[PDB]
Amino acid sequence: VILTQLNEDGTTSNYFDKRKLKIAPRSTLQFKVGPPFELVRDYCPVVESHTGRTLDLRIIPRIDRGFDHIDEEWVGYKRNYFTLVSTFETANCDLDTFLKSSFDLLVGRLRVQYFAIKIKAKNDDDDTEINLVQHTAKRDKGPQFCPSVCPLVPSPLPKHQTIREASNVRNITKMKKYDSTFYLHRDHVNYEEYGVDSLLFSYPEDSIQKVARYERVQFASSISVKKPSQQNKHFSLHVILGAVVDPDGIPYDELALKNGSKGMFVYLQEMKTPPLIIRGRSPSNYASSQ
DNA sequence: GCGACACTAAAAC
DNA sequence: AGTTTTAGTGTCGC
Repeated sequence: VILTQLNEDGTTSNYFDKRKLKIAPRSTLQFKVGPPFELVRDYCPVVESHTGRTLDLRIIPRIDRGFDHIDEEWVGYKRNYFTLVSTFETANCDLDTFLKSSFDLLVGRLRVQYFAIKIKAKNDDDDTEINLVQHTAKRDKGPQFCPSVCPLVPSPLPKHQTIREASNVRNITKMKKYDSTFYLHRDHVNYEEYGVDSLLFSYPEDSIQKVARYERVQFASSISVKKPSQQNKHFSLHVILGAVVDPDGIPYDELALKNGSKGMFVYLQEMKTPPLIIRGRSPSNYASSQ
């Protein structure tokens, strides 16, 4: 009824079928590691502005809620939240050095203002994009919003347990405990150590995330989860690492920039999940029907 | 089969 | 030790 896998940090992922077993909403059994991500491709090379050295990049993503491994399928529920977290790493550059340096895209060099992640959902069979929505903890008593582009600096990905523990923190003392894991406060560095041109000082805000945390995410309520044949549709979640550049022949999305102008989120790397099944609102998807 | 509202159980404090 | 918060899902009404 419950199938258990040991996670990397010694927590468990407990996979169960909600058609057969109902578990409380806030049970720790709702937290579990989702499908592993795979490389789609690498896109634009990035080089350090004097040495010319190519920056090695790797997305480090994980799903921490919302998906169960059931009968060799990865299964989510339309009505329920998923969590997708990601960092990136630069294998050949330590953070402290990285932040003082400057980087160009090799396309013909465009200067990188900052690095960022975005997520997308797709129909895995035809590449059609599927809208995602997020809520705040207040859910219907707060706003709905689409996942945003998240400026980030390189960081190790927190353990599954850490994401769990930080999921609903409001208490100031506990927030302080996790602050260094999730944020870099640029306003607290010694500005004299940095050149005007440094990467750190072209990030758009002083509070810079170390981890992209997309919590309380759902597929848009309009999604059709079955094909006309009544076979399940296959979806996939995508994580894209980009460099944001000033717009003034390679894959990119336009971005609403800080100064107001029409920025450019130039793709660097993309990963995706294997195929995902999503169960809809049908009563037959819930143990209550049995 | 959707948005809204309701109920409820364990986490958070 | 009690009260509030959060989120899976049951239900209503178009």
